[PDB]
Amino acid sequence: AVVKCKPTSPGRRHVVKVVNPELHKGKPFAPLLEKNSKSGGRNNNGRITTRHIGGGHKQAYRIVDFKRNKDGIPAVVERLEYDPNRSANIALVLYKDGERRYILAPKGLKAGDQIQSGVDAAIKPGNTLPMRNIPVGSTVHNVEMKPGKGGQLARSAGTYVQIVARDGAYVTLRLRSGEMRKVEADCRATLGEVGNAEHMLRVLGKAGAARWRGVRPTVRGTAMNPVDHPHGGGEGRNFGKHPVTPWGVQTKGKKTRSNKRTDKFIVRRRS
Amino acid sequence: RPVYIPRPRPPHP
Amino acid sequence: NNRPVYIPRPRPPHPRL
Amino acid sequence: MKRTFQPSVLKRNRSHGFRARMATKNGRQVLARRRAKGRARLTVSK
RNA sequence: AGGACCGAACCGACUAAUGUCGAAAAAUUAGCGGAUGACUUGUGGCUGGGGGUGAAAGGCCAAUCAAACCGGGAGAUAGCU
RNA sequence: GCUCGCCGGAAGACCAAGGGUUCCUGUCCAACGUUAAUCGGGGCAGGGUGAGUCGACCCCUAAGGCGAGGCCGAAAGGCGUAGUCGAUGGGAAACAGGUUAAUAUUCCUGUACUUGGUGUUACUGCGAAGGGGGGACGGAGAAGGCUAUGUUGGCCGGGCGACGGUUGUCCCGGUUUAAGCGUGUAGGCUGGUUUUCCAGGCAAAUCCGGAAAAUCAAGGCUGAGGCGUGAUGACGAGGCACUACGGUGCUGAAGCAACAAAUGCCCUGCUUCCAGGAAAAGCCUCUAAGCAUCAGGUAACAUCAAAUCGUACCCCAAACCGACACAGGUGGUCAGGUAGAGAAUACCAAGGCGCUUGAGAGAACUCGGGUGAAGGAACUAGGCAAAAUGGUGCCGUAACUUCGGGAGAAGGCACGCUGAUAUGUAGGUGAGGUCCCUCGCGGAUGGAGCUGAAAUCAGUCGAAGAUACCAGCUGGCUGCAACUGUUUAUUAAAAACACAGCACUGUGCAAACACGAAAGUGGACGUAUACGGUGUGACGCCUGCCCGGUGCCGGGAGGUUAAU
RNA sequence: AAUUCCUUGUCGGGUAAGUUCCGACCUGCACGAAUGGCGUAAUGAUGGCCAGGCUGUCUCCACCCGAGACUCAGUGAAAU
Repeated sequence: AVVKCKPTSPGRRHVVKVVNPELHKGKPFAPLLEKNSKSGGRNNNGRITTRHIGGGHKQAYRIVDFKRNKDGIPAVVERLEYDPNRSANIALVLYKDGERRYILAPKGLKAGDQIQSGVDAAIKPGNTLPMRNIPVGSTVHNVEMKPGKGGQLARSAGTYVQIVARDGAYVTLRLRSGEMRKVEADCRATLGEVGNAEHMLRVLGKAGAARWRGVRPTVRGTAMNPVDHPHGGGEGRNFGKHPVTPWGVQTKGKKTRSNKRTDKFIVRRRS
Repeated sequence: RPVYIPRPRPPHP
Repeated sequence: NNRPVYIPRPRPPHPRL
Repeated sequence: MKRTFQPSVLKRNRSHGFRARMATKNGRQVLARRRAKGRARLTVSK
């Protein structure tokens, strides 16, 4: 649910909060937890490789089962939990054999729901089947690049892909970016759409909200001196230059895809 | 000359 | 006898331009 | 007025100690040079 | 509940006077801002010089920075004093 | 030695870091001390640091470092697996009193506790780098139960007093006692027990998880404080006997109750919120290999062991960092009385100090302050600086507005002391007795005693009752930036930077991009409701025309065009 | 106008007197719509202007309390 808080003080006027009443109010499942040390954008050389990363709340890592290899074992959704590492909420599911696991929660899940994996599975949302057995035109999420890889597409909140055609051993999918990609029919996919579709309606309100989310301030190139950025320099906000990245590459409409290896699997590009 | 034993002696507060 | 290790840094009070 | 030098034995030893010099070849050359000069103190010894 | 309010510790340095061979190679006195946070702080780590880091001033990187320090090329060169 | 003054959330008492004998005694005054010096953190000599329980060491691990093989690299070398290091974190155990010129939770007295080896006795399956549990964790907020501690009364000892009064509801001092052991409370958490079964826990499992039934409704875990013992012990005001006259020895009464009360404990609790809040070992538990007349484990007793290193002294400072015995800087713990909302402020206790040049005089002028006739910004670039306002309760409070604000708007009224209501109220706490008791740290009636606001009426004193310290100047128009925030350490704190929001653009995941001759790493254990770059900068109305030129994207008719 | 040379543009408000400030006109040297345009409550150790109170800022200084300055004793510098 989307709630607009009253402007009792500056910093709350523009805050829009997303509250999920069914989220679990308690500690997560300890056996599936792991420490997640922050990096601050530094690599093994200690240099900043990605800018505007650093600080933020400590967050642990939840081992989310993307592969979904438990074939033929019915499972029950114990509860839904908030995952700090993802935009989408995760669901703790207990299998009939006494094993608990974490999975991405599609839009339709609720406590007590039944989910099944493997080819011998129903069509209700939350079940994972090879894309060969998935009827054409259905909506799926958590699609696999290669058999057994795990699942990489449509993983954010409120994301999905469309199955448009199936030729031979390959299947064509329309991604959220409007791009058509050709994938092997052996790859697994999860029926339904990723939940928490209202995650995009938040606004964070103030500067501190983005600050404790792990994001550091961004400094414009114009504000910098010539020695630091290709922009910058001059008196009185002079630009007189084509927009470029800090390292000289021309941004603002220059294509940077240079693979020549996966192009065979691309049917259409973004428009 | 050089002393090399700066061991800690913390008296209970 | 000993060169002062520190040399104070002055200022230009009078631009004299 | 906080000054530049804030002593700390652990940091001094782990930074300029004898074992720190021997870790790298550049440090080994530093010791080699100071042996040649005949310095009494090869390094900062606790 | 709050990057909420007043206000000590704590952090910072807007104004004035004193001090400029000072008590001090930026301080003191009287006021002044923040003070549950984008806060502050102890200990220990990581990033090394055409490089680092920078809520971006050409700022900071051991009282030194439009290219640190030490040694070397080196008795550089100087139509100049 | 007697007065005076200063600090008293410190200028007191403790540490950590850092110093490295500055500690104590004897002796000396050359140099050192911003003066003298018999003195000293100075010189010389001697003395002083006592641990199974404190800490280090040690077991475990975070960031990170190193790194057998390995991958990569002209060489040097880079990265990294298994491993091994790395406390700023987790892991067994002691308190009180006394004593030295200088050490003590280390020495002595008293009373305890922890982990291992060996031996004896009675039982028994033991057995891992393997499995499971536990360790194990955020912010804010509120109440309850407490204690440290404080105040008063009672009790004990002493006093009745150089200027009037003071045997009295008067004055002064004391009224302290630990760890451990036993009991188990306020509070918090969770439903227990038995049986059967299961491709789950990289093998197995009596353990964990899951599924079934029968049974009871309780059990179990955690837990401050209190109460007994510890302790007919220690301590104890004071008194008495000697003083190398510094101090030593002996003796020793009372040692209770009520009220108030923490930032400390119950509480790693509870209730809420989104930003969702370490790891591993110690410990408990289950088994594989192996052995089950063994070995090993459990329970009790006896004995042995607990090594090595630090232990002085300073530690907001004359001993550390600033060249100095430098108006600076330096992390943590304890932190009393009166007034006060308070760790502010004033005056004080314990305790510590008067800051290592003095004595005179009482010019100009400088510095820091006090007061001021009449006027009241006429000063000046400018109300700079000063002056002024300043608290509590009640009444009252505009334009504008995003409906939250503006606002403490502005502007008025009363504040002392005494008596009465009421031989201190409302409230808080709550003894003894009485009745029950699923019977003790229990539940009702009850109010003794103690504590104690706020208000009204009357009276009364002063020029002044928020009397000292402490403690907003206010209002109107207007430019810029939405706001909190950040910045030129050491002349610029701003309209600059950032900001939430907005848009464009790139990126399909061996992602774009960045650091790297490369391996590899970050992006991200994320994947388009995501990530990077760029510009603008909350919110409301919006954001027009132009594709010539230069970029960017797409095209292919034709021309030109390298290596070969 | 943070933009305007001519310029103290012109008129009005405020003052006895206003190159500042506020309002209006447009002859915009040389504003202009995300290197964004125009408004905007709240906020600001932000720029400018006005009013009340308040005052030694001032007319115009006077006295007083302390630390130096001055004399005596001890120690004893510096730039040039």
